[PDB]
Amino acid sequence: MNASEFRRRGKEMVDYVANYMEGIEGRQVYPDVEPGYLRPLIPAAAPQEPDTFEDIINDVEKIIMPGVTHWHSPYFFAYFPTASSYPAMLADMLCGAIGSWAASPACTELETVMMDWLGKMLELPKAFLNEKAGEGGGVIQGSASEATLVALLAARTKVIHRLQAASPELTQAAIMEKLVAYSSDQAHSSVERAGLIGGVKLKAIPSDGNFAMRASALQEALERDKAAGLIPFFMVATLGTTTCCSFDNLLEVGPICNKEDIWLHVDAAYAGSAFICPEFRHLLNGVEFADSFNFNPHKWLLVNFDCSAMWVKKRTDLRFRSLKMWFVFRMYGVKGLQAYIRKHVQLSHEFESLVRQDPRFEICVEVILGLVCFRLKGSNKVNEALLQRINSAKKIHLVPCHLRDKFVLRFAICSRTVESAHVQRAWEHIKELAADVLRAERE
Amino acid sequence: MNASEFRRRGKEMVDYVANYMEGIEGRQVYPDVEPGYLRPLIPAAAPQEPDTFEDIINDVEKIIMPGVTHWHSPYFFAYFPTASSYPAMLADMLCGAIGCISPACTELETVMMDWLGKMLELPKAFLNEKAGEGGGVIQGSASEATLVALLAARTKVIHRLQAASPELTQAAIMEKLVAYSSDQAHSSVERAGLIGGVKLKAIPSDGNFAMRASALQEALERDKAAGLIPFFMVATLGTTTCCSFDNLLEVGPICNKEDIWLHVDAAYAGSAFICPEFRHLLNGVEFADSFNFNPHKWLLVNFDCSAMWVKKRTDLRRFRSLKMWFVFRMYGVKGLQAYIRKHVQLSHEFESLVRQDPRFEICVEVILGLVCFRLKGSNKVNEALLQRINSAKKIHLVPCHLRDKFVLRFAICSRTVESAHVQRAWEHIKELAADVLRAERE
Ligand SMILES: [Cl-]
Repeated sequence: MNASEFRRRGKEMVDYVANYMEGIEGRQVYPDVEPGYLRPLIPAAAPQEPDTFEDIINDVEKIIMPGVTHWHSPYFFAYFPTASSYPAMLADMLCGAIGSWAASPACTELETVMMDWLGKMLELPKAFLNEKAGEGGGVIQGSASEATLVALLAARTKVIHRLQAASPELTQAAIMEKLVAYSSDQAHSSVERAGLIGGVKLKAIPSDGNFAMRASALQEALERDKAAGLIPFFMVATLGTTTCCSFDNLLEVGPICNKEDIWLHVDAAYAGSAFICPEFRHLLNGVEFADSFNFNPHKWLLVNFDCSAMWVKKRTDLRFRSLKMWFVFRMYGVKGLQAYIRKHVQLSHEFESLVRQDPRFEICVEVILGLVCFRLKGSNKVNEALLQRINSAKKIHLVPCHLRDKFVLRFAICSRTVESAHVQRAWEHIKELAADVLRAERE
Repeated sequence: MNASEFRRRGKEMVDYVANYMEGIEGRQVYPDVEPGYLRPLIPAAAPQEPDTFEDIINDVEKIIMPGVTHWHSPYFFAYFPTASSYPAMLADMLCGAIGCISPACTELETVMMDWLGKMLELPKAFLNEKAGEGGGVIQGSASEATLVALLAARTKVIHRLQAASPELTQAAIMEKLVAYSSDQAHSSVERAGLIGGVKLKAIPSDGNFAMRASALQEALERDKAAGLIPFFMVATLGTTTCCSFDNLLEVGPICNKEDIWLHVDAAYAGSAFICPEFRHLLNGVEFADSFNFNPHKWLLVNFDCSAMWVKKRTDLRRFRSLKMWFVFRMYGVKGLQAYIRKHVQLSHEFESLVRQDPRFEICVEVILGLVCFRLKGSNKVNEALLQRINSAKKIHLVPCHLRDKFVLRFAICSRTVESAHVQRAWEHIKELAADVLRAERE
């Protein structure tokens, strides 16, 4: 088509997309239609002459919508990794219409500047800033896997220069075999991957009761490993674990890493966004010790998933995505972004409130952010049983996890549209099905 | 923001995009801005309260628009890695709203691959409509698709020699594996070889830059006689350098009787086989094991579009199939064929201006959409020309080396290149040519 054809249909699509996102409350979260349903609803060959815009859209409703998940719904109570906000859409449209540094000066320079905005919001210490401070600085990365690996490698080269200056006899090959990296037991798998690819030994540190790495567990490991003749050169401290909202004590672990020449990489994951809010910055005291810091701004700052921000204490050791950041940050503002996260933590506690009040359910981990780790008091069996009925119903979606030897339900409030109305309706549904589940147990 | 806000600014953005696209002739193809122009124009911190959409777009015009390469420009006469049409834009808006990475994903894929298969008049072997084993999938890029092929081949050959000799270890077999491609073949092949950890050898092309039966078999014998093991082989229709075509009918029977996986890469020109005039160049696919090309290049799908069929599926992220569906229904087979033919035509228009002129020469046969031309004389003269051109900033070309000869390429692959753009450009070449000829005299 030509341009002013596109003015019309584009403006129509805006409308279709608007309505979907308004009435999405009514859609069923999981597709209630079976593999193979689609072939016989559509012509076996392409049309010769163009179909109308009018007829295509209707097919979108009638043929496409039934066969789609609709993750964007308030009742999808898990993290939706490819979610996008409205500003992110607006940007996407433009980012598409445009399509190295020398290729795109703006794309590159915007990245550096947005990194600084992000920086300040989180109030990282000043060394981290790209603001021509000439020390530290940050970068966007494809994944939080990339990021962990980058710091790992940087960590490894560093230790080999320092150990080989020490004794010019030792080979790089001899050193590498002794290298050990650490992470909590609730470490993201992206740590294992990193260490695997970087060719070193990865060991878990036992988490404390609240699933935080607590130094005594770290120090022992250190002692056990320095004494078997291994070498510790790197470690991931996770803030906001993906299992639950667990936070590694940075204030105890940091000081140790400094003293033992262990590179400190802080994986804040998703939770990191929450440090734009003062109530949470205390979970981030200790960053002073870290050598790198990485988080995904997608879940709470509404930015494109494509983007994983990472900073470093020294720059020497180390798609048009900055445009969306720019839009989203500009269109919500820090306060809006703040109000956004805050609105979710409050629904998250609201839900916790509901679970405490019922004596058949327990809470497993202190509820700090959006997610609530709960379960039905009794066997893992009972609970496996219960998750099954919820998904079988196709009214809400929940994912589980295991803490220790315990099966857990994760209720996570991340969607842009969620209200306490939905949380209420979600609880009660869970409530009812738990009654039916409970009957069955006794048989 | 909220829904109804999207409504207002969603529409304004529609407009903004229209204008840009309408007034794209006015832009300069490559941004001309100094290192570090942006920062001073952006504030030091994020705003505390929301800015205005008015102020945001204004800043796109002022701050962003000078610092971007305008790839859509009809004057950007190189291959643009993103072909963006208007229906493609519309599916993006919907894929936006129904996040994807669901029975409708997998199924609309299978069906559009059958659609595209039927348009390319592929053997039924490669279609799943018949209920045959053959079927198609959509990949990220050709470089991925080529890798997915190679691996599938390495697996196959491994499971096959180990079936005949259980004492043989994967390790020992890999050491001897050999894959091949034309000496015009896209790097995406060398890269795949490094990841796949097999040896890669190049087959010498002919007068027309085509891989032929003689050279290929020469190579295999050489390498079999070394005790190496051929397993994979890449045939290229529409090469990167000059748009040449490996001889598929010659080469396909060889691979079969040599028990070699035949992957047929047509990344660029694959789209034109939906025209009956060009389908012959795809003859021999019958012999292939996997065929691949990029429609996002020339059929007006958005960039993350790749397509690859295999005869055997058991040999083998985004909602890409909704963008194809949209494009196809909005253009219809006719309209697409038309789009392809228009390019070819202005390609041939440019060819005959250059022949019309006695100071130039054509280097390779002008099959479809790319023209490889040259100022008569020394490479040196020709490097000057591209240096004017590229300096001028009026139009932009990417050259290449065909064997020894320096060659200027001229791609017509833009949604809105018209007959006029081709003449305004050729005038601008001749001007600069006469100059470079004047400096040759001194
Ligand atoms: Cl989180």
